Amino acid sequence: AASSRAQVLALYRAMLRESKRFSAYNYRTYAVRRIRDAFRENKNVKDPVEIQTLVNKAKRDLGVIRRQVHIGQLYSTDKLIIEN
Amino acid sequence: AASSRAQVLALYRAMLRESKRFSAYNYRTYAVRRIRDAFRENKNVKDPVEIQTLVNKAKRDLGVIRRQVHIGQLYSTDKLIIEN
Amino acid sequence: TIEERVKKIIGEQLGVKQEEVTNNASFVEDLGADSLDTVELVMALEEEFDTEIPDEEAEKITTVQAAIDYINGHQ
Amino acid sequence: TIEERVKKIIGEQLGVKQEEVTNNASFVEDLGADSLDTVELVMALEEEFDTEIPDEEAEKITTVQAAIDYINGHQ
Amino acid sequence: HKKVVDHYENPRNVGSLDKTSKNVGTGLVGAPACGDVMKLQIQVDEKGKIVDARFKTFGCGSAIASSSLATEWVKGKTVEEALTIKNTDIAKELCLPPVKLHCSMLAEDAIKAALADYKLKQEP
Amino acid sequence: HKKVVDHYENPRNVGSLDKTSKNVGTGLVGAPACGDVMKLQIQVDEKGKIVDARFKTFGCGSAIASSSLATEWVKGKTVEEALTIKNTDIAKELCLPPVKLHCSMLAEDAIKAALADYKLKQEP
Amino acid sequence: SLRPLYMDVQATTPLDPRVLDAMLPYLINYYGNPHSRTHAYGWESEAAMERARQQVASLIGADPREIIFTSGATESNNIAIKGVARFYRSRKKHLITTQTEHKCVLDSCRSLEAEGFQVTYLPVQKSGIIDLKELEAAIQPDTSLVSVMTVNNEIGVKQPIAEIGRICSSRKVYFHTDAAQAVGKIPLDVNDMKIDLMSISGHKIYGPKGVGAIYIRRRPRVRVEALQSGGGQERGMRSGTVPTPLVVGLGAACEVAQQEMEYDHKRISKLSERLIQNIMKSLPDVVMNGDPKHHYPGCINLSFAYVEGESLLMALKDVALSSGSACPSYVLRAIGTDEDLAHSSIRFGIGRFTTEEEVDYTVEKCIQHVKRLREMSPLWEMVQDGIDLKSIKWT
Amino acid sequence: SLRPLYMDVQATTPLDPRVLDAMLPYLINYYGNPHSRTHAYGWESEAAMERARQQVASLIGADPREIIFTSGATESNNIAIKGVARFYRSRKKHLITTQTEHKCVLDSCRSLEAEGFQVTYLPVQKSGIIDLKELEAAIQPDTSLVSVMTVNNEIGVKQPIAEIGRICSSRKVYFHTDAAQAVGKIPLDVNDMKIDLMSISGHKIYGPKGVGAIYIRRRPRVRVEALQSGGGQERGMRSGTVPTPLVVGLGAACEVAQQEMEYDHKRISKLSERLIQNIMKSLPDVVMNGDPKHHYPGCINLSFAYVEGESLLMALKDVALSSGSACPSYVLRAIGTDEDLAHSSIRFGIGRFTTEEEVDYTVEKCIQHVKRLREMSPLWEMVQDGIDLKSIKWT
Ligand SMILES: *P(=O)(O)OCC(C)(C)[C@@H](O)C(=O)NCCC(=O)NCCSC(=O)CCCCCCCCCCC
Ligand SMILES: *P(=O)(O)OCC(C)(C)[C@@H](O)C(=O)NCCC(=O)NCCSC(=O)CCCCCCCCCCC
Ligand SMILES: O=C(O)CN(CCN(CC(=O)O)CC(=O)O)CC(=O)O
Ligand SMILES: O=C(O)CN(CCN(CC(=O)O)CC(=O)O)CC(=O)O
Ligand SMILES: *Cc1c(COP(=O)(O)O)cnc(C)c1O
Ligand SMILES: *Cc1c(COP(=O)(O)O)cnc(C)c1O
Repeated sequence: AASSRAQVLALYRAMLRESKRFSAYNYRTYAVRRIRDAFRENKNVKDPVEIQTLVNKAKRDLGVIRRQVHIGQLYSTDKLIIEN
Repeated sequence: AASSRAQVLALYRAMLRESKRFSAYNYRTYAVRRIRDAFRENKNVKDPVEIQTLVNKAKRDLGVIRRQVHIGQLYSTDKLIIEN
Repeated sequence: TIEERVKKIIGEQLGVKQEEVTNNASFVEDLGADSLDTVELVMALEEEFDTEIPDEEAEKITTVQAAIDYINGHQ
Repeated sequence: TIEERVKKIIGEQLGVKQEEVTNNASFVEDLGADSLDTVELVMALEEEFDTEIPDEEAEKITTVQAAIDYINGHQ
Repeated sequence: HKKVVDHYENPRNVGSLDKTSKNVGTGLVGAPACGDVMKLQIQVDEKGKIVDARFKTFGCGSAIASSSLATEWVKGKTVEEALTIKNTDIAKELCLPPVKLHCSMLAEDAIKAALADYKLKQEP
Repeated sequence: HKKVVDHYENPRNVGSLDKTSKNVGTGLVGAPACGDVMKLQIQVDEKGKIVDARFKTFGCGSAIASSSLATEWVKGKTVEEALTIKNTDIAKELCLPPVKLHCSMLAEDAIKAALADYKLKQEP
Repeated sequence: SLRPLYMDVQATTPLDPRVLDAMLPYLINYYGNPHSRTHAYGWESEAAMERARQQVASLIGADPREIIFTSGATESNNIAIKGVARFYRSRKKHLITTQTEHKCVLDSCRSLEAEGFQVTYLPVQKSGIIDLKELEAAIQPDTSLVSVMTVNNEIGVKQPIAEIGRICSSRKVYFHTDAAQAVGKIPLDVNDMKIDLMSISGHKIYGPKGVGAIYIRRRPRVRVEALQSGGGQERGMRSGTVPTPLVVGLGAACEVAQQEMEYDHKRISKLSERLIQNIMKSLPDVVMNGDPKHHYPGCINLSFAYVEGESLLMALKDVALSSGSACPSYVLRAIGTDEDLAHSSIRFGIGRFTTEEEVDYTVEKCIQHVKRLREMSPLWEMVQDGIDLKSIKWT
Repeated sequence: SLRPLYMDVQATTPLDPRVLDAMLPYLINYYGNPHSRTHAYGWESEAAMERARQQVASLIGADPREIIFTSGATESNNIAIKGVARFYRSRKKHLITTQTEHKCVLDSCRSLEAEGFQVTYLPVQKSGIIDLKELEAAIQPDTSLVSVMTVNNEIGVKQPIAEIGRICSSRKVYFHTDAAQAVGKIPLDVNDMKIDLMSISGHKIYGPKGVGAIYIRRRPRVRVEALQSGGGQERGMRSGTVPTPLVVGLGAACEVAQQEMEYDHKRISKLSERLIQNIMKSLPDVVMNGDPKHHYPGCINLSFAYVEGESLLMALKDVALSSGSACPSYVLRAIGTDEDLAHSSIRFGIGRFTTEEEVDYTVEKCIQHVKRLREMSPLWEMVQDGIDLKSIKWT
């Protein structure tokens, strides 16, 4: 059986690392902040089937992040004034 | 000054090679056929400014092909019945 | 069947009967091919033999024997 | 200024005063960090020093001195 | 649905029987203008049991499947048992939507037509 | 447009002059309800030449730029020459769209207001 | 499982990759409201809007001020037909259209008939083409509008648009054409054709779904009563937020179509002749619906006697097609098709991305399965036995 | 050059990346017409349509059969207000709405006033909230519909929707709410709130532009006269081709919003309190338009006395904002704002992707440039000299 803890921590790192590659400032800051807040908010879940539901949802969102980061790089634009 | 002939032949190869990477059958067959037909149709143009206009248009479409091939790979689907 | 599948590819590409595709024949001067046909010819050989022919090699493949030689020397 | 910027990073990440960030201190047992903080800590050190810390190395960076040692041994 | 398409991709009992037989009953129902014509023929032995049946249908897949299923179902039943075959049974077996229930109704009409053409010949 | 925004990002002649001076003419035009109030003050020497000018404007950027440009333009002209400054000149210099031509009209109204307040003091 | 061939472009088209590429920046970074006048997200969004307006106008020979963006050709048809009839209702109450129009044009007309308007639904000939002289005789002193589609969505026939324009122009009647199936496929010029209003759909020309346009002539000024009230966007003629990504796609599709229409027509015509000839040379009792002398080759409507159309579509399980489709058949009834033969009609669609291999596959499978369905058909069996079907008491 | 911060989400929102990801398969490979009933391109397109319908319905507590797709909240508002008034015109001729509604609701009502309907435009209090007891007194025996928006697009005030529902329900009057600025941001339940009709806009909730929905209650059945005639799509209530990619995006946006609304509200509220408090503690004569006790925190409308709003927006050259915007100000006039102060109002928008760094930047620049504009302002100079502005003969 797969380890839920090993999965969650590996998903946590991969999700943060990928979100940091967003070109757009508003998507990048949101994703990094949302992942950090969501993993922390669900830290004390005990129901093993609730955790697997969350894990699968994270794996799906990691695919969303990976695809949207790439298309955001293909169609990029200048940074905002506050990134100077 | 850049060579128009060296540019056109290098663009011809790169455009065909990239179009062959389309996952979707209808985009792949169309692009390969359209590039082959367009370069042949414009073969006997003599006006150097008309050629540069065509060359620039090809360079722009090569960027379109490159981007659309990639997003077609991110969001691919099964082949059609006739590719079996 | 043999590596002389090169001949068949040159034939279909340039619209030339297999009898006229001789070893010493050049695509442009003997088989009526232009620089657009030859680009497609190199790519056709690339797809047929699962090989990658870079620009500095494709420029040397101007005759039928040259095409047979390059393919035979690249598995 | 010196490579002891590691200490400053651990401080901001775990919300601990720089006086309590000692060399022999461990993130979990001495600075109240969990497994989510440590993931962020490793990434923070990765961004600070322009280095790539793989999983088998990040698992060994559990104390402050271990973090200073890994960074000093990787330019 | 797979149940309906199966009756075309794997046809069964498609054909014709001898209309001139005293043991063959032919039912022809529908109209070409209505997009649905059903020909159903049954063969009865001398004990009253349908021993064979054939069909030909001009119509949509649901009509093809309705009359194809009816042609299967009459086989092995007697003339009296086949009268009890209801359009609701055909529709349930094929999972027909409400917009295709008329196909089951015409399939039932085809059975009773052929059954009546048979019983008309058995008068003397 | 860059020409209009320049008058805010690089302000000039923003301020006030002494209303009690016999050589200072003050023009206050517009209304706060209309979103556009223009205060334009000029300083004339004893030879009739405007030697200085100040302005303050409550309004959009086109109004700010219109009265700012008018305050520049009156400097160095005489009282008689400044009357010939037309709203069409202000609008052309600033490339104003038709929905902002009222700003040039009020800027012209401000010049003539201050010029009239000056000429009223020169009666004795 | 492997996916079927797409041969249904009259229902909708795939996005041209050039169109998707043009839209994507406005789906990622340039997401501003084109009506936001105070910042750069608005300025760049508005500039892309107006750039698209010019692209649409160039294709049909219009002035960009005459292009209004809509949500599709359905809404454009409503704006043209209902907007014109309502604006002139105090002086004109009669409208003219054809019996083969798209259902949105017909139901808009039935809607106006219940509002007190008189509508003449012109018949077509067996060819599917209106009789120009019947149109002239139908025009009354209180006729407000004539509406005739450029290309029919079901059988692909081309109506004589330019000749209808001359009739309407010379009588001071407004002329609207539903060009949804024609824009970018055949030449269109509003001035040469004397068009006053035109409906355009984006997803019939390899642009995105959910966008269209209406051309409204400005000289001489054509007046239209607006139907969608709101903030006055699109010169008060179509209120609501102009969807910048969608209109950018429409403009890109119009520019691509302007560049590709000649090449597409040559390729599609050759493919269309091949599909029709190879089917008819191998199958008896195949009839094409609509006159081939006045026909867009990409819309082929054939009837296969003694075979019901839906069963044929089911039998062609790996080809995406339609039968009696609105992008029974009132169009087929209108060209005088027999009712039984109307149940036997299939629409083949060939487009910019269709290949010769797809046509040949479709032709082979169609030949194969018409024969199979005929062997299952009682009407075919009766005809094979020398029985006249028009002599049987059915029902 | 570097791009300005986006603080204008009430005008439109960026696409949530999850929404774009969900749409893209329907822009590349699944391009079928959802109304094509005979092939897999249609089947899969229809399944995505109905999946989106359920997502929209789950967010507002409706049955999917009660969700109709439209091109935006503008069209939904037209369908609700014009469709209801026209259906019951033979028995009811009176409609009720507010003076602060979106311009599309107001112009639809002015359109109906010219069609012979009687419209009561209810006033609001200084808070921007209607008086529930004035609404009850306004209801006449022939009142057909009451329409009150859930959240105001200009000042963000929340109307008492559930209490309005109880009034309308208990009098057998239909209740429509324009919820464009509320869906996915505050809790919505059609049953608990007794809503009969609701307008939804996709691009106000991080979905694509050019799509929306109207909820129409089915029990008890609410009847609506259709305005867009056509093939009868969407149960005959909104004809035209349902744009599958756009409705897929709307459903995805509704599902994301249902999951994120609580988290977003906590984050946006904290950011909104920070923007208001840090501006007001550093600038005198700053007034917030609308009662903070009944207010969506993401829409902040402040007035800066003695400074004209457009100049302030120009001065904030690196922040995208608006002033007196419709997503002078009739909304500000309606809450009794002084005319001069109405020219001094700015709308700040904070959304799902706004950062604390952006708020702090916006606050600093706003403080900086209000001071500069006041030093250029003659009204500020007069007040500094102890002059009462309400005693000057202007014009
Ligand atoms: P070779 O026989 O030695 O010479 C070949 C050339 C063409 C170099 C020679 O004939 C020549 O010099 N001709 C002069 C005129 C000329 O250069 N014509 C070619 C100009 S480039 C061109 O035609 C661009 C066509 C672009 C087609 C893009 C289609 C993409 C579609 C996208 C789909 C998603
Ligand atoms: P560590 O202190 O040793 O342990 C940490 C963990 C979480 C492993 C430990 O506390 C534990 O085992 N908890 C049990 C409950 C649990 O596993 N919770 C986490 C489940 S995973 C989760 O919450 C997914 C959240 C997904 C957020 C995605 C946001 C993406 C948005 C996209 C934007 C474009
Ligand atoms: O918050 C984050 O982790 C994402 N960004 C935040 C934005 N950066 C600017 C930039 O990355 O260009 C910080 C800033 O806003 O100055 C930093 C990164 O990881 O790249
Ligand atoms: O025409 C082409 O060059 C593109 N395709 C045509 C499609 N192929 C099938 C496939 O590539 O899967 C040939 C076919 O249709 O059988 C071949 C390729 O280059 O990959
Ligand atoms: C597609 C079609 C329409 C409807 O256009 P939409 O963009 O789907 O609203 C109108 N007329 C014809 C001929 C059509 O084919
Ligand atoms: C945006 C808006 C509308 C219009 O919605 P669209 O989708 O742009 O048509 C209607 N009402 C309110 C309150 C809005 O903010």
